[PDB]
Amino acid sequence: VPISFVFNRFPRMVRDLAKKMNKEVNFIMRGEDTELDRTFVEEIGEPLLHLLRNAIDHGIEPKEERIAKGKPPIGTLILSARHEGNNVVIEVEDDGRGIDKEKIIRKAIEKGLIDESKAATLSDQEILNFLFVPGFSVGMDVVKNVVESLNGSISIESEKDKGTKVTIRLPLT
Amino acid sequence: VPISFVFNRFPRMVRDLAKKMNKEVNFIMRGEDTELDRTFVEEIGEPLLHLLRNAIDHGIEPKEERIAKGKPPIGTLILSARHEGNNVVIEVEDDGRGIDKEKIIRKAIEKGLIDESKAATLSDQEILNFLFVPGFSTGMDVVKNVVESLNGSISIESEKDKGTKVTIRLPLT
Ligand SMILES: Cn1cnc2c(N)ncnc21
Ligand SMILES: Cn1cnc2c(N)ncnc21
Repeated sequence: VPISFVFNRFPRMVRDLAKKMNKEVNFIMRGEDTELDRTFVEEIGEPLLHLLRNAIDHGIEPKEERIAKGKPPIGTLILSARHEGNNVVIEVEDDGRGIDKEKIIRKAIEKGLIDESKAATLSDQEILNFLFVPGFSVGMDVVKNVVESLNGSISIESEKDKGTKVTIRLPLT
Repeated sequence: VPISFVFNRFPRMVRDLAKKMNKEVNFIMRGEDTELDRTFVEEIGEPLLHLLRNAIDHGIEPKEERIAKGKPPIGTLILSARHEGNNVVIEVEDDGRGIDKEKIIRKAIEKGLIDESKAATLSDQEILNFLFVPGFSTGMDVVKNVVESLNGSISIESEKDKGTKVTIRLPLT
């Protein structure tokens, strides 16, 4: 199945959400012809939608806040799919405000998931992965559960004020 | 004190192990003057020695084998320390045969820790993190327990035929 059967529904939904939330978003899709098992195509839509919503809502900042930060007033949201060996890699990237990793550590300490003493040397991926913990902050836990149900993997990378990339790796078949 | 109180013991240890294991090793130390708290100094030696042993035994290939692979004939082992912010970062890097990630997956499947379907989409760090599972070689768990007792973090990067870099990050408090 080409993944375009899902991707093609997104531009309108993104531009709807952006206008509702008062943001200017250049939405770019790449690799929409990428083919994989239709089971994957069918199930990956709802998780992807959540990731695109996350990016527009929590990631891209309103135009007035972009310009106050000296960023381009228009935000960029990229959804891509590509073959990597016999896997498919789907990426959702924004140039928004990024994930505050210090906030994640503070909340992890607050909720008793970790000791303050350990936090000073925690890895970035270890920190970002708290986002998949169900209480923490469909949610991101459910996105991870769907991916893992498909024998896939998910990762997050982010940098404050620069933006966020979520990568999903699925088997072809 | 300067980490040299630890590092100064290692050229002897490395040359003893290289001689015993019939291996030629170009051993380089950098950052020996990097200072940190006495607690760290007296606890960090044992983990480092384990990582140097690992590099000389399982990493660096015999000279004849390096020549046959078209590598620089003598293997290089670099132990370094530096300040990063309020942290100290210690690296142990070899240009040896690297960790076979396919072998890690085969072992993890054998041990029932993952099925074939989910292994196809593991990232490199997910694969290498099997090494820190207690009893996985039946090793790195022991290094990680000491580092985490010091509130530190450890990470591994490795590629086949290229070599291995183990990094340890310590709070310095
Ligand atoms: C919590 N959160 C989840 N996704 C994001 C994002 N894309 N940008 C900023 N914050 C986010
Ligand atoms: C399992 N294993 C642990 N450390 C190493 C190393 N440095 N090179 C090759 N194999 C290794």
